[PDB]
Amino acid sequence: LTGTGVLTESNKKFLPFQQFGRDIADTTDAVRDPQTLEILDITPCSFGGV
Amino acid sequence: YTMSLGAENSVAYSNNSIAIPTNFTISVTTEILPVSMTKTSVDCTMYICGDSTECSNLLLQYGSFCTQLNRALTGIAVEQDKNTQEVFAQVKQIYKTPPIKDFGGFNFSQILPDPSKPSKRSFIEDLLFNKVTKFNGLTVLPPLLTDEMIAQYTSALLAGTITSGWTFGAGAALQIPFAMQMAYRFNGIGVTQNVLYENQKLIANQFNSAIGKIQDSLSSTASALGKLQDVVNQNAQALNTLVKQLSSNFGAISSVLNDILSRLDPPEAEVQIDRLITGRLQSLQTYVTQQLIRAAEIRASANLAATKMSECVLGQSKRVDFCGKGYHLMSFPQSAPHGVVFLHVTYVPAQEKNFTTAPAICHDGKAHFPREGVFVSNGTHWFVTQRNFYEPQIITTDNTFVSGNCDVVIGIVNNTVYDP
Amino acid sequence: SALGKLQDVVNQNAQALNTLVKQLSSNFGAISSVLNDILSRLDPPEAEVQIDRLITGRLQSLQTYVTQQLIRAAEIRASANLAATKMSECVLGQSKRVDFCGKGYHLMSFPQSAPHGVVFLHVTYVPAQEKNFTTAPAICHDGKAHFPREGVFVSNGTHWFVTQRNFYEPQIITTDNTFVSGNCDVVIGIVNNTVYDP
Amino acid sequence: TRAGCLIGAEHVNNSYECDIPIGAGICASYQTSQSIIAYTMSLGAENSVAYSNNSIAIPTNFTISVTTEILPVSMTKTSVDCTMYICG
Ligand SMILES: *[C@@H]1O[C@H](CO)[C@@H](O)[C@H](O)[C@H]1NC(C)=O
Ligand SMILES: *[C@@H]1O[C@H](CO)[C@@H](O)[C@H](O)[C@H]1NC(C)=O
Ligand SMILES: *[C@@H]1O[C@H](CO)[C@@H](O)[C@H](O)[C@H]1NC(C)=O
Ligand SMILES: *[C@@H]1O[C@H](CO)[C@@H](O)[C@H](O)[C@H]1NC(C)=O
Ligand SMILES: *[C@@H]1O[C@H](CO)[C@@H](O)[C@H](O)[C@H]1NC(C)=O
Ligand SMILES: *[C@@H]1O[C@H](CO)[C@@H](O)[C@H](O)[C@H]1NC(C)=O
Ligand SMILES: *[C@@H]1O[C@H](CO)[C@@H](O)[C@H](O)[C@H]1NC(C)=O
Ligand SMILES: *[C@@H]1O[C@H](CO)[C@@H](O)[C@H](O)[C@H]1NC(C)=O
Ligand SMILES: *[C@@H]1O[C@H](CO)[C@@H](O)[C@H](O)[C@H]1NC(C)=O
Ligand SMILES: *[C@@H]1O[C@H](CO)[C@@H](O)[C@H](O)[C@H]1NC(C)=O
Ligand SMILES: *[C@@H]1O[C@H](CO)[C@@H](O)[C@H](O)[C@H]1NC(C)=O
Repeated sequence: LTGTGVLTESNKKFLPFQQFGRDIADTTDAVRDPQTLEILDITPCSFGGV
Repeated sequence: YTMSLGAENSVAYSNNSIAIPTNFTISVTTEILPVSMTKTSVDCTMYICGDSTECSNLLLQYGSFCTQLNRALTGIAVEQDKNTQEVFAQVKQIYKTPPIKDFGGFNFSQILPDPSKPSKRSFIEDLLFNKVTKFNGLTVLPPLLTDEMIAQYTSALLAGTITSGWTFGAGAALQIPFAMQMAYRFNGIGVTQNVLYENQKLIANQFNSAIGKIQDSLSSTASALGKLQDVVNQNAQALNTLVKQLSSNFGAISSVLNDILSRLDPPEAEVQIDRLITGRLQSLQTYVTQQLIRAAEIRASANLAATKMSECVLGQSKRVDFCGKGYHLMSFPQSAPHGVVFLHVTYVPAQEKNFTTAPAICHDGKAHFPREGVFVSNGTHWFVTQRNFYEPQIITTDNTFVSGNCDVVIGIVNNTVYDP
Repeated sequence: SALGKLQDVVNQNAQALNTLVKQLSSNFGAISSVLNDILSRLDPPEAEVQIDRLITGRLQSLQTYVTQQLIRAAEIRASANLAATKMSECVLGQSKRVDFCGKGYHLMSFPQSAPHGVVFLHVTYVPAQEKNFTTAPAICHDGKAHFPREGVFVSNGTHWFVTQRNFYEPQIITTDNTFVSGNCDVVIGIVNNTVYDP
Repeated sequence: TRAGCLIGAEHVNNSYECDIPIGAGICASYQTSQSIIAYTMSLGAENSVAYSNNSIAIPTNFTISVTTEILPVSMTKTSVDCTMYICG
């Protein structure tokens, strides 16, 4: 999974078998670090209109 | 079952029978009209590719399509701003209600803004606003006017309509007692002012009861505000479909462009990216087309609301079934989420009795036609009511005019005409 | 800047035409945007693959142009129907609809032609120079209530008169502009005054 | 602002008409050493009708005013042949 966005520690209740996480928009907003058993929240990078 | 069109009434028609009502009920209806949509903008470069460069270079080969979509959405946003600017801003000076509220007995404390909330809305407006309660490229732009400003506009219109009548939308607002205003508005449907100046208490009680029933209906029943919730549901469903269209493949090997740029080479990734580009562009064009078609109907509804704000609140209309079921008296505007709610006060006759009538009466060989009235009888004596309220008066030469002899009129009846 | 609504339509049509023309400078994924080049540099079996993409692109652009033109013609037809209703209700007759043919009391409208539009000269009646007056619903002369026929009871402080509702014309309260209906203890706000009998 | 971050204007504590719409109740204007000012748009003057139970105002004069209302009627009739646009 390659992309861009801010990474922050999430308070989600991931199960011992769940690795990724998708919202109602089928977008990855949570992943599990392949080395440390920690779930990180993938929030999109800041953007907007000018 | 087979649906029924209604009851089976049979008007007792006759050449010498008329029905004149003897009482009246003050009804207050509610008409909801959508005025504005949600201002949404879509960055096509962020929705079609997303933080990418090769896909952006591939999309630049399609011409001026993203510019067209952005121009269409900006025009929609400006149109939505115009739709709410041309409805609630039909007044130049923001009017205020006087501290002493003595309007003859009409209670407007439940339709006027309250100092409880931070001088924002009223009880009915609070119920209306509590009853209709950052993406992959989509953003919602806030409207120009806020809820507080629309509420202040509605409060100014209400204060003007209460304290001046219809003299604040045709020049300078001049003060007038609410009783005389109601009398002058009764004199515009056919009833005389002596009826109001004698049943003012009953009229005020009926108006207060109707406003209370409207409040109760808004509180208990939440399905009334349907025209405002339908627009929000349609916009939300359009946005949800436009978002879910990013999960389709359109013939490619994956919906995510990163998974394609990290698996294939530029020679072979263009063929897989073009399918997604075409699919997402077609989806966005369909969304923009549907949004324009919906904004057309929303503009039509906003023009209808401006019309029902101009000649319905800033003046009494004689258009039947345009400002309430019945003889229109006065309308009150109330702010609503993405819409406006009118409170049409209508004169509804009731308790009618059957009388016998004649076109004219002959006294001394000449015919006598009523100036403004209808000849009726209680069985043995002839009188005249006005048009809708049974007020029997003695037939004098002051409320009738002579025209020809009584040998050409069909329905003539011999009777005495009083000379004062 | 007054004739802005008429200029906006022309500007939108010109922008639509210019975009439709500029959509011919795109290749839509082909090797060129000119059919002559594709046909003079490639063989028929291999040039159809490049021609089909241009055909699809130009067809989509033309369909978008036609859809936008229909959507704009809908609004133009709505505005034309509104202008026809205004021409029929304010030029061929006096209207009573508030804020439909100008601000104030409508008197008469004058049609004036304009490029792709119409301009109405709405002559209105705007009252001015207001003045405060005390008022009563009716009066009691001999125990009876004298309600006005067409007007309002006003007083300058000492004497009571009867005037119009849109223009101050004080007249002596006589039994020719007032009608008697009922007693004089049922109406709230009544003021005792004399009624002149000619 | 409720619509974003305006970088280049000064927020004044006054209220004027709306010249350039920005967002939620925010408008911009080029007013006075000149600069762009941001402010909260004003809906109008705060008038107060002297309402009572025994007072009425009757106009003594009048003014005939002629206004203008501009409405579009038609557009430029165009025809596009497909065999000359998609082909030719
Ligand atoms: C990977 O090795 C590091 C360093 O020894 C250790 O801290 C970590 O727990 C290991 N993680 C996994 C998934 O084995
Ligand atoms: C008219 O109806 C009201 C109830 O709406 C009633 O209280 C009143 O007595 C009635 N008056 C007449 C004239 O019957
Ligand atoms: C108006 O009604 C409210 C309740 O809705 C009541 O509290 C208030 O006292 C009433 N005012 C008058 C004029 O009686
Ligand atoms: C008709 O009205 C007159 C005057 O009020 C009355 O004297 C007479 O008895 C009435 N007749 C009937 C049939 O009601
Ligand atoms: C009214 O109708 C009845 C029944 O048809 C008839 O006998 C009578 O002559 C009619 N009177 C008039 C006004 O022509
Ligand atoms: C009315 O009176 C005339 C004579 O005065 C008479 O010829 C005529 O028949 C009468 N009509 C009715 C309605 O009885
Ligand atoms: C009417 O009285 C109010 C309050 O005193 C005042 O503001 C207004 O100017 C008066 N109008 C005129 C013109 O007499
Ligand atoms: C009121 O009008 C009458 C008649 O025009 C006049 O004689 C009187 O002086 C006026 N009084 C005031 C207070 O202006
Ligand atoms: C008019 O209002 C004043 C002040 O509230 C009051 O004293 C007076 O009695 C009222 N007059 C009538 C009859 O409405
Ligand atoms: C009107 O006259 C009657 C009888 O003289 C009197 O009882 C009443 O108080 C008077 N009302 C006014 C407005 O002066
Ligand atoms: C009304 O205004 C005109 C000028 O606008 C003036 O000549 C005339 O005297 C005014 N009417 C009165 C009654 O003062």
